Amino acid sequence: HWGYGKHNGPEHWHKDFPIAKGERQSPVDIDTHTAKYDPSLKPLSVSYDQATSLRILNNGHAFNVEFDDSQDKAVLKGGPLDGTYRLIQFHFHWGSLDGQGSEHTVDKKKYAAELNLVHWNTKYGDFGKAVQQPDGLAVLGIFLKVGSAKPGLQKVVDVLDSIKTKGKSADFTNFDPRGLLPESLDYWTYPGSLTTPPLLECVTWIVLKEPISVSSEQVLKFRKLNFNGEGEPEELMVDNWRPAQPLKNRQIKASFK
Ligand SMILES: [Zn+2]
Repeated sequence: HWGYGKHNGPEHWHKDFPIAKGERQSPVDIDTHTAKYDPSLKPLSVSYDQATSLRILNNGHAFNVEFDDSQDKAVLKGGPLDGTYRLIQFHFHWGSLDGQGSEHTVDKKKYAAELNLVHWNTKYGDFGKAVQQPDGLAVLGIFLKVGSAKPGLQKVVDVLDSIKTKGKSADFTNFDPRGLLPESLDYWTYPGSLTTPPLLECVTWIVLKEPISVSSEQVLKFRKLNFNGEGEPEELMVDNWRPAQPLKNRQIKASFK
């Protein structure tokens, strides 16, 4: 089974998932100087006031906070998107040290972590069908840098002890994802893919320009999770990020100049 270790890491994925070498793989490095400001890009529309979180789960490679997506409760639209996208879950990628952890990079600069809010296009009926379409998913990428604590992230940090190992989950209701958004919604957008197998090229990436700050103590808590299941040898869950992939035939657009 794939992972992030020396023998089953990103460089090995192509053997079981040939699309790892495809034309629109993520993440990528965002070169702020060659990104084209596109005046036709609309402002993002994030509607999370009716969001219903259900639970948090350690899936062996990250932890996902899942939401009820049976109705248009938490949606994303506008920006470079056509149609409505429902939020299904959010997760993070982090490093063993503060100088690494993000998947996307800005001018080769790596951040301590990266938050991804995953949404699927309602036109397709369910998440499973959406991943098979070129415009099936819309993922919001938000960078985390170490500085002052992020109040809204604390409820997530405090629950991590109960989902230490792979397979564990915990009820996680009434969490408001609006507390994780930076103040500005300026962004870069490009056509890409899922960053973990099956690596399907069904994602319209929306990476926010402005990072959020989290405390050293907060990021430290992420590093206490385990890739392993209970009772097995302990492998700390750190560096669960895939390196930048070649841009190829793609243009990165910016909503700001
Ligand atoms: Zn991710």
